[PDB]
Amino acid sequence: TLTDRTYLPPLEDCLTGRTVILSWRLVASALEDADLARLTSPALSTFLRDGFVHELLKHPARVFEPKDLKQEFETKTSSGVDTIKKDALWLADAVAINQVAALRIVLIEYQTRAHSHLVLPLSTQDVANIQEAAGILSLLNPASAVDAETMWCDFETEARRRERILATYLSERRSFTAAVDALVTFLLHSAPGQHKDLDSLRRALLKDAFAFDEDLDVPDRSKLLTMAPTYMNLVEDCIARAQALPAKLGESFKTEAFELDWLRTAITEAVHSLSIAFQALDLDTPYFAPHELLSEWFELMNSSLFLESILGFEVVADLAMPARSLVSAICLKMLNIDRTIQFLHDFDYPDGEEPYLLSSQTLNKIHTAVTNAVNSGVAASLPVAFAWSLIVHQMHLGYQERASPYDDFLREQRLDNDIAPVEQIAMLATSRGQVYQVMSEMALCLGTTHEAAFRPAVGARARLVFQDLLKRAAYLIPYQDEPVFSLLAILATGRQYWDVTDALSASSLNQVYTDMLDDETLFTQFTMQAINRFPYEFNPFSVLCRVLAAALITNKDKADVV
Amino acid sequence: GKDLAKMIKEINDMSNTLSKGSKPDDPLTQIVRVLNGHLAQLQWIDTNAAALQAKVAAAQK
Amino acid sequence: DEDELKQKLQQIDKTLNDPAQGSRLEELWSRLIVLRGYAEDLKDQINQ
Amino acid sequence: DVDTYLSNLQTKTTLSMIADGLERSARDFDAFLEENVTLEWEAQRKRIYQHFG
Amino acid sequence: AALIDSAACSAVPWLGTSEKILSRVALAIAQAALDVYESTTTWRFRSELDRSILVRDVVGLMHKLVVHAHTLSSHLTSTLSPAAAHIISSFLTPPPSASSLRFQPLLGTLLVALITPRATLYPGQSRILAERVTSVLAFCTSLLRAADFLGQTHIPLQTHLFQSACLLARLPAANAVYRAPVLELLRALVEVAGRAEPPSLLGYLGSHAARSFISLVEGIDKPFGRVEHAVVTWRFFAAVIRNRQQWMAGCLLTGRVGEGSVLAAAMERLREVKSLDVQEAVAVMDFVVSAQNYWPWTIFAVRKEKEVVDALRGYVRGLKAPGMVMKTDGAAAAAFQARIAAYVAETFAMQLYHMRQMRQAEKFAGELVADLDYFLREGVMVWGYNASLHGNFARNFAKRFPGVEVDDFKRTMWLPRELGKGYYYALEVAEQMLGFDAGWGGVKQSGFRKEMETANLNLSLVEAQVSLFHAWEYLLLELTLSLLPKKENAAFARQVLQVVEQCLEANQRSQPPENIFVVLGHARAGLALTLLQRLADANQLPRDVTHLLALVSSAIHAVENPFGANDLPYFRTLLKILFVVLRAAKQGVAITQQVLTILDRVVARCFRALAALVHTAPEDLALITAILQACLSVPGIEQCQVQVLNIMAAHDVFQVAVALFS
Repeated sequence: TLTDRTYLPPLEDCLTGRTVILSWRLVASALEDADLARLTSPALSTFLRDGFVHELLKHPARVFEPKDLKQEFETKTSSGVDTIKKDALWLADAVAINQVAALRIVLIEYQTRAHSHLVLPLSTQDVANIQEAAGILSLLNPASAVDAETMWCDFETEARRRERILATYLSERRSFTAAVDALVTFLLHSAPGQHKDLDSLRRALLKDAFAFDEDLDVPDRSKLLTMAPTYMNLVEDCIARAQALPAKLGESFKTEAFELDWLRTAITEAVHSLSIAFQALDLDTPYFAPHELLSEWFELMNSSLFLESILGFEVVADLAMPARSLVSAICLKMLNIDRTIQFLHDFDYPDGEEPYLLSSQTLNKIHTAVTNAVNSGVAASLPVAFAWSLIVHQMHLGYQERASPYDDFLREQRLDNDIAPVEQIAMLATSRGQVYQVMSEMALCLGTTHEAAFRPAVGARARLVFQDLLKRAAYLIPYQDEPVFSLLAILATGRQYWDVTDALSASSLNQVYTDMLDDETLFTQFTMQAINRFPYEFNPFSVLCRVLAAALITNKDKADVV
Repeated sequence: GKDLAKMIKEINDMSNTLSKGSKPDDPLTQIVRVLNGHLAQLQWIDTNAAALQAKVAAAQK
Repeated sequence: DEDELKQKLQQIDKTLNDPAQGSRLEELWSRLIVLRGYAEDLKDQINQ
Repeated sequence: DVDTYLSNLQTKTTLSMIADGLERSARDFDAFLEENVTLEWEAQRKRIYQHFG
Repeated sequence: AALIDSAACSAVPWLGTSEKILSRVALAIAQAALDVYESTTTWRFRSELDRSILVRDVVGLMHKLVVHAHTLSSHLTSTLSPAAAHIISSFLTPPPSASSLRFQPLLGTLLVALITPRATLYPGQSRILAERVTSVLAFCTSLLRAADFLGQTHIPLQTHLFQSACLLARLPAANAVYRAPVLELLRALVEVAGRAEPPSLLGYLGSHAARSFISLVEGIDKPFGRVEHAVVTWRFFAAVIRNRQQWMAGCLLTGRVGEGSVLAAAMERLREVKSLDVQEAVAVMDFVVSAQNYWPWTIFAVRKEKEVVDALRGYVRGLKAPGMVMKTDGAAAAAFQARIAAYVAETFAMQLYHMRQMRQAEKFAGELVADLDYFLREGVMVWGYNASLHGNFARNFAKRFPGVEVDDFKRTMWLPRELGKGYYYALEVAEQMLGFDAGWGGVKQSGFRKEMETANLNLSLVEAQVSLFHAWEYLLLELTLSLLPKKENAAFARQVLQVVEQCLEANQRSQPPENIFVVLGHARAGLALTLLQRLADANQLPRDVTHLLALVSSAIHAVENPFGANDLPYFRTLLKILFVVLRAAKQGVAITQQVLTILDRVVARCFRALAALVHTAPEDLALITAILQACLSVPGIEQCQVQVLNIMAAHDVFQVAVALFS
């Protein structure tokens, strides 16, 4: 009893305009800006409160999995419809999406023709007016500018219409990904002191989709923890489409601009999937993730070269840098260096989930993937490789004291007698502080400042893996200026003075900060040493005090620490 | 030109209907119209005659 | 002699393709519709 | 009907035409007062005509 | 910016300062900010985000400086007055040599915004660019309002603002957030184009671009349906229609009748006013009136073709609209309901005038007269001013704030006054100006904030009552001519007499202030004057002057006798009113004792005053003569002639009459 009425209203409303379908662009904008009115609007409220949208956002693959919905398509297109149906059929034949999704995208593009036309190059009269205003400032393109008549006559053509439809399809894919990501973010890390309507909507959406009830002493995370593989599997199709464009698509449309747009869309979709996975993982921080999923994920990354094949181009650097940072973040998250070391040193069973530590095959796969990544000569694998090297360095010693399953791994790839490869990898990673520099760059692209690529909460929860890595790595490599500047660039991110506000947020966002005063490893090694090295080493203590005073303004329990 | 003509027509419609709109078949708007015609023609005569008068000054060399 | 032709053409074309000149008509039309409604109302009122 | 309405229409705010009712009233009141004072003079003369007998 | 914000709080920590010092510092800061704004168009930044943040900051500073100067007209805004004045003189009438140096930054910002690609990542840069665009738009709006004020006939910035709107027409396509601010700016440009044909906007926008912008904006926030962006788009549409814009108005009303035009949705919203938010209903009705008064032939035609859905809803709203809504659940909704009723009455009156011009107003008027109950309840009666609480608040504020007065928070008419809690008192600034010391916040949401909000709501209600007064005045004036035949005379006469009595009672009861609202003297007298005029022309009065004349006599006694003062129109209209009243009485004993007061104390005193002043006068003397003539005709005087001989002989009027005759 889950229909697409609210999801895909009747075509008569879309055509007559009596009800504009809530495209994913508007939902993504409303979830990103956190607007109260829009989020509490009746239309969007009914759209999100529907179980159909919940099932769709919990299974995005089904939204574009190739299916045979000819009957539904014919029933919807029956009772300017001929052109709409023709475009929908052409898109469904070109791309593997279903006919319903193609029809919906075509309807959305039809309703959004005004924007697609206004985002086009301006006319000649406009360029003349701009030149008259100007009496630097040369962001025009008069060599290709044309009049409005020839711009409109070319807009109504068939090739241009199909190109605009494909561009709108890619934009709607990106908007759906961003919208579901922001929705998961707002539902998991909801900020306190929000309007009653927002809290009620959050509770309703949770109880309807994942049965996550705050009044229950133990909510049902099952349906929320099952969102990691749902996107880790879709990343496969994302990279497959990135490395190969649709074959059924006409060759005339496969131009340089179209290829670049497709690559950027695939990279954005992969980044959003990785972010959703990281969120679903950090939702359960202390417990381990199912090793059956990490095995396949590490095999995927081994095969794809950590998405370096699609990101190897020089025209996607702005999207590659954040993509590589998020890949490293999710790798360090699923690695759980902190919990892994706790288990290796404590030997007590967590009971939350079985880790990959009991499977030698997963260890072999991870080791060969790290080896291939380091041999390929890629920087994105620097922090992940370093971390893995540390883990192996702790497993070696664990074996020396016992001289059980991990022993199989340690003896399978000839890693028991010699420790040369991991040591050389760590040496190369620490040489010239390349690992620290790349970690600082990732934190900058995964921070809270305006330079960050994601929302403030996203970066706040992403810096946790790097902070834990520095925590467990601090007692191994000695205290030195490079790790300190790295941690400073991580925690502070390089924000300005006016980027400090007393806006109370969720405790989760403040976790990454309070951990400095919660865990003894990050308290007696960085904070105490930073205080002791003053005013001799002024920048670390100064930046630490600055970030602490900026983050603990509302925290009355730690307001007098600075 | 066409649009301008449409405009003028509509203006005429509004003025005529506003001034009188309970007998559009009446002799007033008739006299008005014919009399306007005469005005225009008289203007033409005046202007062109003035032009010819000006043209004679050239021969007065 | 083509230059002279396209010069004239450019001049007249430039004179036509102006914001103000084109705008005046549009402004005029609404400016007329105002009087249209006003007159029709005042007419209906004094339609006795 | 609509044709004649659009033909005899004037480009001007409607709230100004209805306002003319005030002017018209101010111009009618004068004649109305003159009729009052004439029917009054008349009445007076009548009552005098009934006083003499 | 922080220094200017701190100086804005001139109602207070500050040991070692003075007005002159702060004024000089603010002037220097303004000069430095203007120099930075003029020089930023030449620096080469490593990235665009730095220049964007700089432009945002300087624009926000200039906007906060401009708004603070015109938001109030008291001395509180004198510390930053030389600075605001400087910035305005430099951004409204700059020299022709450096005129483009101050405008190129805004053009470059708009260009960078209209050609920035859409990206799901980097939300910081996105929000910074959005705030920069909103600040630039607010600054443009502030400059336009400043130019509109102070009487600026030649605005050289309008030529550049037109070509900036040329880009702002496409800018929203990149981000929906810009849809409201952009429209606001456009509305302010149109307002400056009204009080100043204007430059054709279609020449700058373009046919295709203009049609695309219209098709994008015609749907008022359809996917969400918010109230703020709705009122914004309705005020924008009303302003665009009110001005000389004709191409855009036609394309927005017709839609290329109306099938996808703004009106097709405005009717859909009007047919659900019973449940729609009253706040948006006011803006919708304002748009309807703006489209009717300037483009009636289309709006009225479409409404008559679809009157079956609008007249029924109007009747429903009228019948179930109580008069005294304060006592019931709701205090701020009273002003909104009054404004909605006033707009509905105005629209009904306009359509009735159009129908009368078309000779089709009989049945509609006969059906509408049965819906005037809310008018009879809360129409001409403006006694809901409740001067008691206003005076109490004024005294309480003058006792706690000796330096700052309650009248100091009066708006300078810089921005169109909202019909909310900030109609007269500037609450948006007061919240940050008086919230520094204890007393503004108050326990349990008490103190001066709630009282100021209630006073603003009462003032908005009074304004809505005045609007309804004008609307019902026009409606009844046209109905008196419409309902000339001998039918429905009973209810008609009852309503007219009730209106006259309410007006005469309000003329005696507590009056509103003259500095806030318009003087009512001579504004509501001609209404009853013409009403009684037409009712006498119809000769359908119940000769019930025994009580109606008492209010007129009390008014004439308590008017201070301004026979020849500046209040000459008021005296003349009162004289005409009493003339028509005593004439109606003549058509009808207990009347003579009640009408001898005018013959003894009124006519003689006014005649003596006129004779003494004349040593203007002709018409007043003729009116007094007509009054006496029509008053000596009442039947009750033909027997009390004995009793009146002495009162008429006591003043010796014959001597002064013969003297003036000489």
